Amino acid sequence: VDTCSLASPASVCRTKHLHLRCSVDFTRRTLTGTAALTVQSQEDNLRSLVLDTKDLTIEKVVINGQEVKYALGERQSYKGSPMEISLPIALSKNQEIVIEISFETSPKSSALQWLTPEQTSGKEHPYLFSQCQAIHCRAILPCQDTPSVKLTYTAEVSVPKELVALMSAIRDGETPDPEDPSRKIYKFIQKVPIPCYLIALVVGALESRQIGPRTLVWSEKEQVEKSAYEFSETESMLKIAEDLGGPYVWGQYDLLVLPPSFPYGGMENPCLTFVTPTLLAGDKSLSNVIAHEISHSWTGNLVTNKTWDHFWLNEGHTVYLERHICGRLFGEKFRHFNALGGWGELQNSVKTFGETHPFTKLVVDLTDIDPDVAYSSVPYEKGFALLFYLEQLLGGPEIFLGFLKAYVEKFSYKSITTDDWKDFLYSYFKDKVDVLNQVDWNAWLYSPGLPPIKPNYDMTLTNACIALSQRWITAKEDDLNSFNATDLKDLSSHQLNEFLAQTLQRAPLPLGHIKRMQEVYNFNAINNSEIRFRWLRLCIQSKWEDAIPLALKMATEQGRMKFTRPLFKDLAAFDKSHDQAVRTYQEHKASMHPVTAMLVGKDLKVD
Ligand SMILES: CC(C)C[C@H](NC(=O)[C@@H](O)[C@H](N)Cc1ccccc1)C(=O)O
Ligand SMILES: Fc1ccc2[nH]ccc2c1
Ligand SMILES: [Yb+3]
Ligand SMILES: [Yb+3]
Ligand SMILES: [Yb+3]
Ligand SMILES: [Zn+2]
Repeated sequence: VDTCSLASPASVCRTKHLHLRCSVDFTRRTLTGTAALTVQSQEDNLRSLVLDTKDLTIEKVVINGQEVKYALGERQSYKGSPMEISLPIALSKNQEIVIEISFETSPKSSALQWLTPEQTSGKEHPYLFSQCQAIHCRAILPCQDTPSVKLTYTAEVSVPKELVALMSAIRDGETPDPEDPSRKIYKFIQKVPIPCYLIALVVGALESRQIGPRTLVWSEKEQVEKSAYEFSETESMLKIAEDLGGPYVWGQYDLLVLPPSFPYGGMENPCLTFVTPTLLAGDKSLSNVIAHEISHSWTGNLVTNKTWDHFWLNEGHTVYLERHICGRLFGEKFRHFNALGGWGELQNSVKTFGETHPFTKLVVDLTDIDPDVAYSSVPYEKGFALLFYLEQLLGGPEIFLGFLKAYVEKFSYKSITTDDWKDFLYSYFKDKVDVLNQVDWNAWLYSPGLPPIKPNYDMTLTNACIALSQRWITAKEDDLNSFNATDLKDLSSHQLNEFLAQTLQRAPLPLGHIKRMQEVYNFNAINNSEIRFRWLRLCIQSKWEDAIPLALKMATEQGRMKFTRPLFKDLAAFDKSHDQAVRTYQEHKASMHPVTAMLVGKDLKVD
């Protein structure tokens, strides 16, 4: 039972297919069109069904070529409004009908961001992109908005002719729009069943460049070159993921680089991963994001969480595979470094929420909770730490990967729960159940706070970071002299980043120390977004006025939530920048991604 959806559940009826015909209108910021749902009943004598919608204008509903009765219930907050459709003929178990719904979206659709030409790189054309995870697909089209249901889809999308549409599907040709030659129709087929949260659309002045046998990179013209370089390891990453998870079943693996307001680092949309332009460090150092989204092609897009309570199944297994790809690519010691980093993110989230907070549970009860509000690292890193702890318990990586590969074959095309997962883990390791019964399942799966056990981590690459961070924290004024640019001589970008994360955990440091840090390390010059983000944070919590404009600038010139939210929060907690933070939010709010807008608003205690 999915408590984030208002639709009839999978035990009642199941959508098999969506055919979407729609037109994008930049002048009105609406999508207008029809969604044809092929719906299979799961019960005897079914006479009505319920769909999720949110800020949708329904014009009519047609079955067998006749307008039919339907109604929108009362809005229930972030869930939207349930649509009740009256079937003209009762259906028997397993019967299929096609239900064609005529709809239009609101400009305020929580799924969409409409960009003005000034908000893009080229400056001549507007741009639109979607983000359906978790429950925003209902703000684009009426659907059973729950991952407990999987459907194939095809779409035809009319856009101004000088623009391009792409979707989470195989692109299947373009032509002039016969209803209006100022426009093109682009067509798309997704032949592999998916949860609706993987539906995705972009429309904009895009070009593509080929970067491997089954990958094109797409973005505005002025990002293409740098993007092809930055993501050049992509094919080699697919080769390792195939080896780990089994065949890649989706045809194409493309990348779309979005404008800087894209709320996430990456979003694993089938055939077309979306990434933030803040990944473009110049040196491929941030590619673990591509490896993570690649991994979802098995864990997440094949095997899917039945409800969002079980999100950890999605993210935990994926981070587990991301870290393996990275370990194959760069060595096992690098996997251990990144894993220990992750536990560090875990300590931070739990500290922030508080150790008894319900959102620190691996499995969460989402009734009444907006998933955008509950989102944190907890399901990623607590989930990852569970799998890493099981790996050490059951005899190392190669053994645990045999389970991962078998778990994917097993649940491919399905949606599963935490108990579905646990059960198969007991079945697969039947010769080791005695070891499995020493795991504190109730603590790991259902208790708040840090996990009860911390796995074993190689420290090789981590030591230099902890050591340099300890020198700075224990330094007094008379020790500042002895820091030099040569302290950084042997640290990769990743270790510089880990150095700052260590140091930020003990923030604030004295203002003197920070000034000296900039003097000898020149962190202000570093354009790597992870590093600059933590270095700006450390600056603002240590109350260094000069960092105020640098922080405001980063928080607004890009909008990846990971960076934008804690930058605004920090700035607001600093008395000197409090007013400017609140003012800047209010000045930028209207042209922000609507989900980012809402969360930053909450965080700042505004409106
Ligand atoms: C390496 C990963 C941790 C990168 C991470 N991206 C992800 O986790 C994606 O796979 C997630 N699917 C992003 C997401 C989750 C929930 C709701 C909306 C969007 C991100 O930072 O965006
Ligand atoms: F959107 C989501 C989904 C699953 C989750 N599990 C813990 C937080 C959380 C947020
Ligand atoms: Yb075709
Ligand atoms: Yb069992
Ligand atoms: Yb001293
Ligand atoms: Zn993910």
